Amino acid sequence: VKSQQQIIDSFKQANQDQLFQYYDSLTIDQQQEFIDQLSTIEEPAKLISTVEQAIQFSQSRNFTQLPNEQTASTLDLSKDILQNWTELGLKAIGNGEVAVLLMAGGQGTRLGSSAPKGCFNIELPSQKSLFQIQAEKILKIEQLAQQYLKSTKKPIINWYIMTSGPTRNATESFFIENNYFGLNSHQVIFFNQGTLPCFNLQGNKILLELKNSICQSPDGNGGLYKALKDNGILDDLNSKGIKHIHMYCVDNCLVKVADPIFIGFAIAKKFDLATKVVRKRDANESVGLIVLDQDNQKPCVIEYSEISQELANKKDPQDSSKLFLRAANIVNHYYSVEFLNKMIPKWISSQKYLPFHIAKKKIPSLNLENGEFYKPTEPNGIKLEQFIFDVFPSVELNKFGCLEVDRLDEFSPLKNADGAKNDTPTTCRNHYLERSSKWVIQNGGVIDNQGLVEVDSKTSYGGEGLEFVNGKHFKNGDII
Ligand SMILES: [Mg+2]
Repeated sequence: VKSQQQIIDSFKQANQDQLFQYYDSLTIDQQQEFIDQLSTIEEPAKLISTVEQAIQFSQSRNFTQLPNEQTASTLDLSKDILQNWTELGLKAIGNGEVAVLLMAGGQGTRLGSSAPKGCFNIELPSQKSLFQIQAEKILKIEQLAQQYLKSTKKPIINWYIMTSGPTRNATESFFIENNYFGLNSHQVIFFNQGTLPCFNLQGNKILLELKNSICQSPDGNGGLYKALKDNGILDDLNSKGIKHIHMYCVDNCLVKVADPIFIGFAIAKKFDLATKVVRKRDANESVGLIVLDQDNQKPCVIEYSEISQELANKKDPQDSSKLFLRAANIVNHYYSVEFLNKMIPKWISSQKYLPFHIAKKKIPSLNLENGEFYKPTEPNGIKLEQFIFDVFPSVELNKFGCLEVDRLDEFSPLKNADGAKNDTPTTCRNHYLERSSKWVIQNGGVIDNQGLVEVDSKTSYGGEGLEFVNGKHFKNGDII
């Protein structure tokens, strides 16, 4: 711990004299709170140099399809192979070797909600929040594993939920008020994501939010790795004997939590890291793509921008009807705990694996002239973010896997408030109900009046066990 003077001197030496412009006019308590905040910034001099340089760089690659040996598709695999992977996955779950890391983010502000995003109700007939839907998915897969192994008690899948600092209390309160949706209170473990200072447009100065406080912001989903180390989560995976991790984002209302087929794929192929993708059908779709970087022969994720319209439109040589680069990233990963133990210390210590991504933003803060707070109408600074997928190139190519899945069954994200064309509570609700209805019709059920039904996870995790609906008629809104 450093004293008031040592803290002040370290920021002044790092050319941040503007942070103390009003320091002497503050009360002693205001000063002490400010020093405490500044003390939380790890190696500030190093941070500032990295940012300014990163901003300069932000103002000719060779990409191709991943090698066939590293890919697979649930749309192509035989039912027997899918069942074998499911069994490998249920076996791991049944032996307590599987845990889930959830990136829950912050408030559902963009959706028009002040509550944590996981609390959002897309208005299914059941009115269940995203958190409850995912909690029931976990309970059901624990049940399917128990049945497969014929165990006396159901196995436990620990669910580690990373919240932003501001939503930690409301998130934990929501779970407690609902008695953990039926899960054991000990298997839901909360931990907060870290933050980084916000900077001016050039990236050479940290911004003051108030006369005695700097602007800070969540450090991107790539901040997960450092949060796992610092909050003792990696320690806990080891103490609990966990071997396999399924990681995803709370906003996917269709997510197959702890999917045994995905875990089994990784076990069968002995992968250190794997990812799920869905087919990109329109060369115009705005989504990240998983590709092979031919220059370093490593797997990686590229944004729509980094590809030429030509390559984006290029068709596959072995099937002109499909796009050449069609592996759309749905932020759904597998990691082996052995790989995490080995790589986390490396990843969090260098820009090589987790480079800062820069975002120009309108940041409410002190006006650089008068020193009074204000809400800008044009970008006046930048926010930093690390991306979860930037660690992909560090994996050995033959230890990386990419599983293509069916979008209609596995991915429908909640991103925009109702009114937009895509990714709204309405599209999520309709995709969820259409998936449920499809499952029912596939099993011989019939839905009257052009309606839709909802399938409860306690009845079916992903379409199995619905043989009993054969010949039965359902009404719009029925829950099965
Ligand atoms: Mg393949």
